[PDB]
Amino acid sequence: IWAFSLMFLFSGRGYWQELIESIVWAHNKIKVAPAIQPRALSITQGRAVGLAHYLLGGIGTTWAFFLARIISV
Amino acid sequence: ASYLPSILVPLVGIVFPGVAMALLFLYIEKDDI
Amino acid sequence: TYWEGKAPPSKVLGPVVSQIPSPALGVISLICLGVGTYSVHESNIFHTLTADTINPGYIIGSLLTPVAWGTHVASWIQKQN
Amino acid sequence: MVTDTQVFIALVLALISALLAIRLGTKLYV
Amino acid sequence: GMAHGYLLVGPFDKLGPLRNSEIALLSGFLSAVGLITILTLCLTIYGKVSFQENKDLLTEDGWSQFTSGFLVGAFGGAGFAYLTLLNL
Amino acid sequence: ATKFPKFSQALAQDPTTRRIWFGIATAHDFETHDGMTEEKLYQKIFASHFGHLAIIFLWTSGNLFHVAWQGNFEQWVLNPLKVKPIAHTIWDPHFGEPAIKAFTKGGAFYPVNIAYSGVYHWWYTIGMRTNNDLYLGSIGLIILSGLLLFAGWLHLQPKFSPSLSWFKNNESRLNHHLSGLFGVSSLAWTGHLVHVAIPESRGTHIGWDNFLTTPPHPDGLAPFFSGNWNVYAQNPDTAQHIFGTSQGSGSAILTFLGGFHPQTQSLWLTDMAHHHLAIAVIFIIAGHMYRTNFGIGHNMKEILDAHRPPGGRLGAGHRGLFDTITNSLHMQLGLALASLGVITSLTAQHMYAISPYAFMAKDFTTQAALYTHHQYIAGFLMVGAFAHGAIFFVRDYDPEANKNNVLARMLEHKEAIISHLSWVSLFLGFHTLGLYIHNDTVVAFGQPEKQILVEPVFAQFIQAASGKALYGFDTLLSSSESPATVAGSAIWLPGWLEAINSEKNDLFLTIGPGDFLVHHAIALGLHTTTLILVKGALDARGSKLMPDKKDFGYSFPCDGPGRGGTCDISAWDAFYLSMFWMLNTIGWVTFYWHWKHVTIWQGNPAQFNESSNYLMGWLRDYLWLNSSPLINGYNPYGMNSLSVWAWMFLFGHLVWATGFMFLISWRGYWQELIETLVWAHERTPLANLISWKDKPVALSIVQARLVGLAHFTVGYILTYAAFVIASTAGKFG
Amino acid sequence: MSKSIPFIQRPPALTGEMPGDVGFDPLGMSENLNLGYMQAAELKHCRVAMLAVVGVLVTQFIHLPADQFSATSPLDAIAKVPLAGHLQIFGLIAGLEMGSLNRTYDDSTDAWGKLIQDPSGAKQFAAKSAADKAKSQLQEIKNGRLAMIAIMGMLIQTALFGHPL
Amino acid sequence: SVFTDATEAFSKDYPDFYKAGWGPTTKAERWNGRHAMFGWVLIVATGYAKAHGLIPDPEVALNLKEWGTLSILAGPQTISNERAVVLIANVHALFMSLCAAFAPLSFQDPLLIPKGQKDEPAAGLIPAIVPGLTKEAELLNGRLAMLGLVLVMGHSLATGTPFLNSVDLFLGNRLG
Ligand code: CLA
Ligand code: CLA
Ligand code: CLA
Ligand code: CLA
Ligand code: CLA
Ligand SMILES: CC1=C(C#C/C(C)=C/C=C/C(C)=C/C=C/C=C(C)/C=C/C=C(C)/C=C/[C@@]23O[C@]2(C)C[C@@H](O)CC3(C)C)C(C)(C)C[C@H](O)C1
Ligand SMILES: CC1=C(/C=C/C(C)=C/C=C/C(C)=C/C=C/C=C(C)/C=C/C=C(C)/C=C/C2=C(C)CCCC2(C)C)C(C)(C)CCC1
Ligand SMILES: CC1=C(/C=C/C(C)=C/C=C/C(C)=C/C=C/C=C(C)/C=C/C=C(C)/C=C/C2=C(C)CCCC2(C)C)C(C)(C)CCC1
Ligand SMILES: CC1=C(/C=C/C(C)=C/C=C/C(C)=C/C=C/C=C(C)/C=C/C=C(C)/C=C/C2=C(C)CCCC2(C)C)C(C)(C)CCC1
Ligand SMILES: CC1=C(C/C=C(\C)CCC[C@H](C)CCC[C@H](C)CCCC(C)C)C(=O)c2ccccc2C1=O
Repeated sequence: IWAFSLMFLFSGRGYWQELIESIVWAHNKIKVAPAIQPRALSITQGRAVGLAHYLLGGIGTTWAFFLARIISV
Repeated sequence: ASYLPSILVPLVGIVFPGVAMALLFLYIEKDDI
Repeated sequence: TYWEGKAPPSKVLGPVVSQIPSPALGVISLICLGVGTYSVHESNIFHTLTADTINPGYIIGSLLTPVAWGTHVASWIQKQN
Repeated sequence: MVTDTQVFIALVLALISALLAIRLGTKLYV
Repeated sequence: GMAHGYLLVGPFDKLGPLRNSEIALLSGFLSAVGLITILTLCLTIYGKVSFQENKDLLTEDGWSQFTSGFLVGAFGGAGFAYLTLLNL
Repeated sequence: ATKFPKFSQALAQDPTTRRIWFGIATAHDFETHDGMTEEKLYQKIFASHFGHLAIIFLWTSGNLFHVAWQGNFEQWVLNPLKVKPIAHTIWDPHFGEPAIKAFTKGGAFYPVNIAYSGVYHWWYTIGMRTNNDLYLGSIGLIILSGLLLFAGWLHLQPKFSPSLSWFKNNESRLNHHLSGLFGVSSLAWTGHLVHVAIPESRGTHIGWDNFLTTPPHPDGLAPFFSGNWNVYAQNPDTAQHIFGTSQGSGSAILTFLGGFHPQTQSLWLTDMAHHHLAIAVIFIIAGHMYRTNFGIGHNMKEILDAHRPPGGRLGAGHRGLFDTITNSLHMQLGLALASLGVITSLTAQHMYAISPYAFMAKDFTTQAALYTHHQYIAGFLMVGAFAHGAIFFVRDYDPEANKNNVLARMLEHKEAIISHLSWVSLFLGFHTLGLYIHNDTVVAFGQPEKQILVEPVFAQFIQAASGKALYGFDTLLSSSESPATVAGSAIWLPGWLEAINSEKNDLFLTIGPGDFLVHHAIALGLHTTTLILVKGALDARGSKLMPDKKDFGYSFPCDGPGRGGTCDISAWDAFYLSMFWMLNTIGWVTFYWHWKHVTIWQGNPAQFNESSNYLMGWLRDYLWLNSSPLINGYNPYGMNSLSVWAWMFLFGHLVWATGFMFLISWRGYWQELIETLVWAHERTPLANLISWKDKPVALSIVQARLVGLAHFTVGYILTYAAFVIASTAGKFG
Repeated sequence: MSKSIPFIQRPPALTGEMPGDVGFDPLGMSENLNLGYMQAAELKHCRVAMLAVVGVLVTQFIHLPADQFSATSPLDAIAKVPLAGHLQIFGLIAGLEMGSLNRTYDDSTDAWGKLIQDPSGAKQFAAKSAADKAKSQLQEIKNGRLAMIAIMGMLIQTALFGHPL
Repeated sequence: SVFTDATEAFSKDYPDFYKAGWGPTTKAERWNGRHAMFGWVLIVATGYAKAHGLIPDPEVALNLKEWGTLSILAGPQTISNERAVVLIANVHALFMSLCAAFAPLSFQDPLLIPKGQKDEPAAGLIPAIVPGLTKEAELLNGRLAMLGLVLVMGHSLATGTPFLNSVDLFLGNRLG
């Protein structure tokens, strides 16, 4: 999860919006098209998700490390 | 041979970079040509 | 030399080949294919190739197979018109 | 086992090459 | 320069790699001299870059005189610090 | 003029520190220089290429000189298995006495670095034996570099500058750089191998002073002209041949033995000579294909225009590609970079499996270093190829000149390409990660018997087809009653089979479920990197978000927060994102190679076959386990020769982390901080005297992304190089 | 056309202004190479080759009194003379070439004006009439172009068959 | 002349350095000549000291502990005390040189040409002959000293003898 967060932290919204455009073309070609148009996460949401996953990954890594290092006793 | 490194390493790592950075600093902000 | 339609202009075959009538190219291509296949089969298929079995004639014949393909394509191009 | 003369002539040829590099760069002409 | 030369021998003398050798003070003095030379190079290049188109200190000649004075005073300060520390 | 960067008036007038930074990053973009024309562009590129060749040759001469002057090459050639090759001395005044004593190895009498380049094995194989030979080679290379520098200067003179038509003479360039640069060069190299390398390997000293009177073969060109070329294959070196001595030596100079030399566990020199002779012949013949003011030959424009299938499935075919390729430097640069990257990958893949250099494959550290080095360079070259293709689309593509062209039809159905690439990437990633996590979970619960271990049937089948009689497939060369084996039985099959079926080799390493999963991970990495790069290249000219992207150039920060936000929308941003995936996939490949080879070298390959099916195995048995000799380079108890590698390991970690600083935190925060810094400096006595000449501003958005990526890459490479070298050299595996 | 080769068109780039011109270039190199520099290089090769031929021929019968100057073949001679003398002559030639440098790469001067000139010889040439100037230039070009092949054959014969004859 | 053409070529190539006096300029010639004259004096003094053993002689090598890792040559070897002594005799002059280069005496000749001024006219093959403490005498002696250094070094390198021993061979073999 910590490594996964870097995907949101480093990248920007435009790339993902264009990739979603291509995927939406693929869906439309088969007459599958959600009425709720897909959108790449807003810039602020991209940062928030990256930070949340970064914190979860770090906290969980240290959580497991400490608990397994101090429960083998 | 066995004397050169003492002479050159200081020149290549101190004197050469020092003079090079001095000249580059002079040229970057020369304000003419 | 960009061409549309179903058959390229003869000028694609080059100055020499473009003047050869289709039947001549067809017979030449058949002869070349036969010789090349026969050479490739005589050495390394019907007979194992060794250090002292390298026949220049068979090497030339084997090289003649792509010439056979080119000549058969050229024969078709000449045939369409 | 390269003698000091060999090192010195290598240094001389390197200096000549360095001067040529100086001139080439100058001629690229910023 | 006098202020900053006397000031600079001490750190090299007492915390340099040769601090524990009987030649610590001389190594510190030499390090201070080298650093002073570097700083005077810095001053000269700064003067030649900043003020290019005797007076207030913000001029080519004014800054050149300031730098010469700084070098002389810094070497004086380093030498005086060495002299003082040599017997203490 | 008027400031530092002449080639940019806009940057010259910039009053901030940006002027400096961009002045460095726009130097080599000759196209954008003010008052630049096509002819001057080509001539400047030509001179720059001369300079680069001079740099390469000086680098090589430096390597030769340092090995000759400070190396132990003679001691090494005497006993090449037990002594360690020397790179250069270490004159570091910062060393302490224990460090000087610790880094004294090999020949000794001075601190020294043990060379891991493998240049010792290469030079020994090509026939060099004494420091005098290395010194002469270095002097020759220095003279050659001086000559190239002079030529670069000369071809900038008004009367020697080649005209523009000269550069775009594609036919002659191809003819000469095929028959001459590749073929004649290969002919000369095989001549060297026949005249020097082979006799030197058989104990006979051939040099400039006697190579004109001692023919490489006793018959001496009589069989060559008479047609009895078989003479040159007779009497090869018997298996009981001590390399470098006449003990069990032969006389053949052109053979097709195959396999490996038993004593050196490398390729036969005569096989290399015959190989290069054949390659030279083929290239020389190939170079006579295009016409150059001699009537005969092909005209490539006609070839390209003529290949348009009548079925119409390719539209206008290749019409108009000749003009685009010849007029665009970026397209041909990308093609060359891609081909070079494929070749670099091929060298990495083939040197380890087919050892060309005597006594290599026993110097494990050199092999690992070479493989990792060339794979990383291949990744860089591929990313560069795609980046320059995106640049070509941005500033060199002409949609009117490529109407209904094959290249235009590439953009016509770009959505399909990108969507199917995305599907393949998602499929591979989802399922490979799922299998890895499934194995991790089942093994974690003490039930390893539930793992999904998939046997790589197809790869093992290929190995069997080449003669691997270990999987019991009985197909092609693995079955005696097959046309392939019988046809090849006489020439090279015996040696090749003896080499492949022997497990003391890297030829077709035995593979299992771990190899299967890692290969699918590699496929995921390649497909995802290609997805990123192809999306960048194809959307470089515009998207629904920026239908006029081509007007903003190749590298621009964004298009503002409008209509949803457009961070990292330019093609340069696609390259920047793809660099991370390139690094990740090359890291996967190098981890796989290194761990498999380490387990094989240790003598317990079962460890990999067991622990490579779940990720915890990779984290424990490869990273945690093999880093012990590295992190112990220096401890409170003392230090050893690996201390430098441990320091570089920590340094790479630090640089990698520092890259995150530029990749996560963006400009506005830093600009607002520099505002306060400027205020503080301006309001300080005794410091108001000193004032900046260039106004200090935060790094630009694109510059910041580039610097973060550069730190990321430098740290990544340094840390992995330190790990791969130190672990292998500390455990000799 | 092409006096030298009857069956090839006269090469387009070259025209009679260059002494020794007979329209010989069959490869059409004249259209790609700086003809001023090519002419200067050819003239330098002519003069060096003529000097080498005369030197090897004179040396083949008599020598300087010293024994180490008594080598009979050119290759044995270069092998026998001490390194000091070779370095001395090389230094002389290097000084002359360095002096020639700046003038060689100009473009507003002829080939004869590029290579360093003996002041007496240059003055004699200047005092000469234009027709006689061209006549002497052609004489030099042709004698030297013979001497080049002469010296190449001389050295190859010496290396292969022992003696240059 | 050829020398004039070379100087003009240098001026065109590197106008800034030539303007400041760096490169083939008469100020550089005078400075190098003065340095070479002092250098001949110092080589004579070094020979005399070697003869009389004033230098601590190569028998003694500096201790690593006292003089640190700078004294280290290669690995275990350390710079000889004689080389150190000569280096220090040179360091005195180098410190003097920095002092006088950045803080020149008002009447002293500056190291570099003043911004306004330009380099003095070229002396020529034979500088104007005038005795006494006159600029021409100084320049002539500097040229002579530099040429002498060059050719004595050439002698020592070609024959292989040490430079000091080559100097000894000259004179009347007074020194060593
Ligand atoms: C026979 C004639 C000839 C020859 C030898 C060359 C040679 C060269 N040309 Mg020239 N050129 C020619 C004719 C020729 N050209 C003609 C007729 C034209 C007019 C159209 C040009 C126009 C031209 C231009 C405009 C430019 C060149 C350039 C170059 C250089 C390419 C860079 C390089 O180093 O090559 C690389 C050489 C190799 C042998 C590498 C081969 C590549 C393979 C993949 C490598 C594999 C080798 C091996 C397996 C690896 C193991 C080796 C390892 C152990 C060390 C090269 C020196 C470029 C340059 O740099 O100029 C200085 C350049 O810009 N040429
Ligand atoms: C690119 C090739 C290369 C490289 C990386 C090195 C690297 C090194 N050399 Mg070696 N060297 C080389 C070529 C090279 N050398 C060649 C061709 C010669 C023959 C003249 C030498 C002769 C030499 C001696 C005699 C000594 C070294 C020493 C050293 C070390 C300290 C650096 C130093 O003092 O340089 C000194 C080097 C020079 C004065 C000559 C310059 C070296 C090359 C030719 C410059 C190449 C520049 C390159 C193309 C990039 C230019 C761009 C750059 C300005 C940013 C270092 C390990 C020292 C050592 O062993 O310390 C332990 C030492 O005493 N070098
Ligand atoms: C393969 C390497 C390479 C090559 C061939 C070039 C080629 C060029 N660059 Mg690029 N450049 C490079 C690397 C390279 N660069 C790198 C790494 C950077 C930093 C990111 C830049 C940044 C840069 C800028 C900012 C600019 C160029 C420019 C140029 C042009 C001419 C510059 C020149 O030589 O002027 C003359 C320079 C010199 C004569 C100096 C030569 C250096 C000498 C040889 C150093 C020798 C010192 C020696 C080692 C000392 C040892 C002493 C020891 C004993 C102590 C030319 C197109 C300019 C240009 O043309 O832009 C259009 C320009 O503006 N370059
Ligand atoms: C021989 C091949 C080749 C050639 C001729 C070029 C030439 C060019 N490229 Mg291409 N490129 C190449 C390979 C090549 N590139 C490869 C392999 C890649 C993949 C990484 C790229 C990726 C690429 C991109 C993404 C872009 C270019 C661009 C350009 C142009 C401008 C380059 C410039 O200004 O440099 C500026 C030079 C620098 C900023 C110097 C940076 C050097 C590196 C990053 C720092 C290294 C730090 C060092 C290792 C740290 C030391 C470690 C120590 C501390 C331990 C120029 C036409 C740009 C363009 O717009 O062209 C039109 C552009 O946007 N190129
Ligand atoms: C470990 C880190 C990591 C991971 C897993 C991914 C994963 C992915 N990246 Mg990203 N990326 C990363 C780091 C990472 N990236 C970084 C550091 C960068 C540099 C900025 C990028 C840059 C990047 C780009 C530019 C692109 C990708 C693409 C992809 C996809 C590749 C195809 C694939 O594997 O599909 C499989 C998907 C996965 C393996 C993701 C994990 C899915 C899990 C297993 C499902 C879990 C569901 C579960 C119920 C969640 C419950 C939550 C609940 C408890 C709250 C995938 C979504 C490409 C893409 O979008 O392809 C379509 C693409 O274009 N990435
Ligand atoms: C400091 C010191 C000492 C000292 C000292 C010093 C400073 C000594 C200095 C000596 C010095 C500085 C000696 C320079 C010679 C230059 C020569 C001979 C140049 C010839 C140049 C020639 C022949 C140039 C020829 C050309 O240019 C021509 C004519 C035209 C061009 O087209 C072609 C070329 C380029 C080829 C001690 C005591 C010795 C040691 C002690 O430790 C401390
Ligand atoms: C009190 C205090 C403080 C501060 C302090 C300080 C800051 C000090 C400083 C000090 C210093 C900063 C000092 C200095 C000194 C100096 C000196 C003392 C100098 C001297 C000099 C000299 C002596 C010189 C000489 C010379 C010269 C000029 C040159 C050469 C010659 C001679 C040698 C003669 C405070 C309040 C904060 C806090 C508490 C404590
Ligand atoms: C961006 C861009 C670009 C680029 C692109 C690229 C970069 C591509 C790549 C591509 C690639 C990178 C490709 C690859 C390929 C490969 C291949 C094609 C291979 C093949 C192989 C084969 C075909 C076969 C082989 C074999 C044989 C012979 C038989 C048996 C088997 C084997 C394997 C052995 C350009 C510049 C153009 C421009 C436009 C855009
Ligand atoms: C300041 C001083 C001083 C003074 C100094 C001086 C002034 C010096 C000088 C010096 C010098 C002044 C030196 C010189 C030298 C020289 C030489 C050493 C020479 C040589 C020569 C030669 C070698 C020659 C050769 C030749 C011949 C033989 C003939 C001619 C030609 C020729 C060239 C070939 C005193 C004492 C007070 C003290 C302190 C310091
Ligand atoms: C990947 C990525 C996307 C694309 C990501 C998207 C569209 C999120 C997709 C979420 C899916 C559709 C929901 C299901 C996800 C999991 C299966 C479980 C739910 C997780 C939480 C939502 C509860 C951005 O839009 C983006 C924008 C700005 C900066 C960085 C990025 C960025 O990195």
